Amino acid sequence: LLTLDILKHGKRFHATVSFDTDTGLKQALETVNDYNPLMKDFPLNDLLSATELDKIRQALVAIFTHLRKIRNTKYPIQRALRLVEAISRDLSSQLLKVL
Amino acid sequence: DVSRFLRLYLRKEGYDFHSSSEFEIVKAIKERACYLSINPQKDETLETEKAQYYLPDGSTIEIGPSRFRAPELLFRPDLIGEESEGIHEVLVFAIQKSDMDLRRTLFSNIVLSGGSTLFKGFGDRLLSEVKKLAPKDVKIRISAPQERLYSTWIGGSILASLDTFKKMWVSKKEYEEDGARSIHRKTF
Amino acid sequence: RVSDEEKVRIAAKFITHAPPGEFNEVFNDVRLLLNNDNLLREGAAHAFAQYNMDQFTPVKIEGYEDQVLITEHGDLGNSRFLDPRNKISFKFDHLRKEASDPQPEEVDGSLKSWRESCDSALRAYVKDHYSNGFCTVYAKNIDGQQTIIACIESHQFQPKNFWNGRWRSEWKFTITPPTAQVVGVLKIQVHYYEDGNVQLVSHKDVQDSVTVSNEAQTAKEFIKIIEHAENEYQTAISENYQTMSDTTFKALRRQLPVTRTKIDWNKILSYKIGKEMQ
Amino acid sequence: SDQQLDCALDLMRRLPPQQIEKNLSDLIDLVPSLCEDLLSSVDQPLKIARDKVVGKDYLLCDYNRDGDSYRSPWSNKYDPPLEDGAMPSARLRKLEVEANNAFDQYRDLYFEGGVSSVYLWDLDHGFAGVILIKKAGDGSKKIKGCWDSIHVVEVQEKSSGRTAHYKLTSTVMLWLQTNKSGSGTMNLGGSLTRQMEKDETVSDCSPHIANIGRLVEDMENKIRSTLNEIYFGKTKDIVNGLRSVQTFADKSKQEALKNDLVEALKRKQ
Repeated sequence: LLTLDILKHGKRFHATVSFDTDTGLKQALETVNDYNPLMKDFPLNDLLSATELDKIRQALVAIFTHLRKIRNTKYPIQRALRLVEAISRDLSSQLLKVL
Repeated sequence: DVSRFLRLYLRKEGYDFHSSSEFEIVKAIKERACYLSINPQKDETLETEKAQYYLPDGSTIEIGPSRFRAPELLFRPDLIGEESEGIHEVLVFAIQKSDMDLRRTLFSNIVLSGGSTLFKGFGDRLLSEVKKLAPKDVKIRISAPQERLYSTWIGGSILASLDTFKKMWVSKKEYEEDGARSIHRKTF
Repeated sequence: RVSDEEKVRIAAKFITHAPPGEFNEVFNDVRLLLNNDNLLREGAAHAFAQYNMDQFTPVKIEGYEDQVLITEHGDLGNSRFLDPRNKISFKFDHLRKEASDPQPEEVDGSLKSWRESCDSALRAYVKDHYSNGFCTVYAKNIDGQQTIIACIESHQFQPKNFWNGRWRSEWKFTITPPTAQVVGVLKIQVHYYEDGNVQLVSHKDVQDSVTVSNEAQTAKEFIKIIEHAENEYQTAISENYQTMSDTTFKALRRQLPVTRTKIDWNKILSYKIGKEMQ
Repeated sequence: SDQQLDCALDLMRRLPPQQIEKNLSDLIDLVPSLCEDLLSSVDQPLKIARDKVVGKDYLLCDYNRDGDSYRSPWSNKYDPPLEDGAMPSARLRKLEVEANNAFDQYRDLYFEGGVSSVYLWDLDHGFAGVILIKKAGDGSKKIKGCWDSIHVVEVQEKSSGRTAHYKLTSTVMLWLQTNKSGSGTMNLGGSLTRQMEKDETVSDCSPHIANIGRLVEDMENKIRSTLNEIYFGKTKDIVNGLRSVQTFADKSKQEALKNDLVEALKRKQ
């Protein structure tokens, strides 16, 4: 901020305004904050140590009900579809060792 | 060119200055010993006080009539022998070759810039000339800021210091892509 | 749902604004629309009477080949306008556009001398400046005042060329003998619709006076005031059309901007012109 | 009742362009079952709305008529308060706000005032918009004019490569009056409509909106021009052809020599 004050006090507005506008940190942080509660406390561990299919039943329903908060956070289409296939990837891995 | 014509008049006075590094002395004389007569002819029909001038060498030059007729060239390029126009005619033609709905606004806002607008009695003579060419009872207004030498530079400092200048320039990449046509395209 | 009595005001509104030479078409588009010929029969019949009494309708007189005009200032009820020329009464079907009963009108005698006098002078005037003009002069002792209501009408109904136009002109030659304040109106309605639609509607409230000196003198002098105002008015109208690209339209929309150049859309969209800076 | 509709459109065609709104309401009051069948091809003036949150103006037509509300492009809100309207694409919302900006510049350059609006909507391989411009005459001045413009534009963008197919349909509903002493009162109605389509190449320097701007500019120049000369000169010709200023029998002399030269020109054939 002291360097920014140097450039502001020296009437050079370029680097000062670009320090917040040219840097995409502001929009990156706001999208991060939009996805911030969605990424904290994710029940993937419910899927990790689940060897019994009943644990997997309740686990699958639990993870998707926690994922239900993407209605308010603008989730993308293709991102959600690759997400679903990733969920099925770990489902398949768990079932492979289960068999 | 006013300095060049002044050099010719100095030769006609008797004082010769023809060296390339002496033409600069002629410029110095133009910058500190010339003025603009209000009446262009009434003052020519009189003998002035003929003030002196000290050269860098230490000599002395009495100028005489070669000090007001020298910047007279700007208002009459007949002295240099040319069919061009004076400054006043450049203003009046620039205003009259525009939309008739803006003439009064343009006559109420004239800005001078450039170092040649620093002669004594320049603005006053310009007002007289424009009044002779503008239509009757139209407020003529000539401004003359104190930074006529620095007008274009200060304007550049204001223009380039804006955030829109990023979109107003021509990038190097763009110049390498299109070429000079990109400059003529985005010339404004 | 709309009642039936309002349809009379509707049809009256559509007939009283019908352009000249296009009355029949308004009638077809109102006959095939209002669906009740009885409602528009009475209401539109009164509207027809208005539309044909006000616009100086050209009515043909089969007996003397004159083609007189029906002016509002002369009637005896059942389309019984009193033809001043030839002193004949007549009935007239506003729709058929054919007169009826050329009974020799036993006029009471109001200003018949002035009628044919100023009529004659106006016949000369019409034959001078009007191509397809028609004159008609109503002589009447209106409310204890002798007056001449000279009327002028010219029109061109060319539907193949998609245009019309009806120069209408009235001149109340108020025969107030010491000061004939000849105040009348010259209303004009011109329609043109080739690949578009354009309507010219104008009128000049002419006001002039002269003492009724004599009859022939004020007849041709009435023509003097008429030729003055009409040449003046037509010429002035033409020059209003002349000074319209730069004044009237510039009040609405300029031809070119004040910078006298086109729009560099690339410039405006690419960056802000400096409008943020003042 | 289809012939009834044809005669109704012809009645509006011949209707006086001074009371378009009132008489259109009257014609709808005849057969109200044919009401919103006529409000698609009967040209009438515009309606000025008022964006409360922004402090601007925005015109009203069917394209902004979302449900029964109007999408204020200065705020992208609906008035009446319908929170269920058809919002445009966010992409098109940005394209629309810059469209409104560019046409405010356009309007200010030619009209020197007035109200404007540019709405937008989709297409499978492109998009389409409308451009409303309403310039009323200078209320202080005596010239009571009312310029009205509607520009239906449909951008039929091609596959790729950024070349498009810009279809445009315009309409100008003029209005004029002068209370000049030489003319008394000279009312002057009028209306036009044209179509034009060009395939200007799209680029980073030539976006779609710029192509549309050039088309709207050229179109209005042609309409204003075309009007002024063709139609208004035609009306001047009609008034001059009705009554002539020169006395007859003088015109017989000039037309006499005119027919003499007619014989002279068609004499040396």
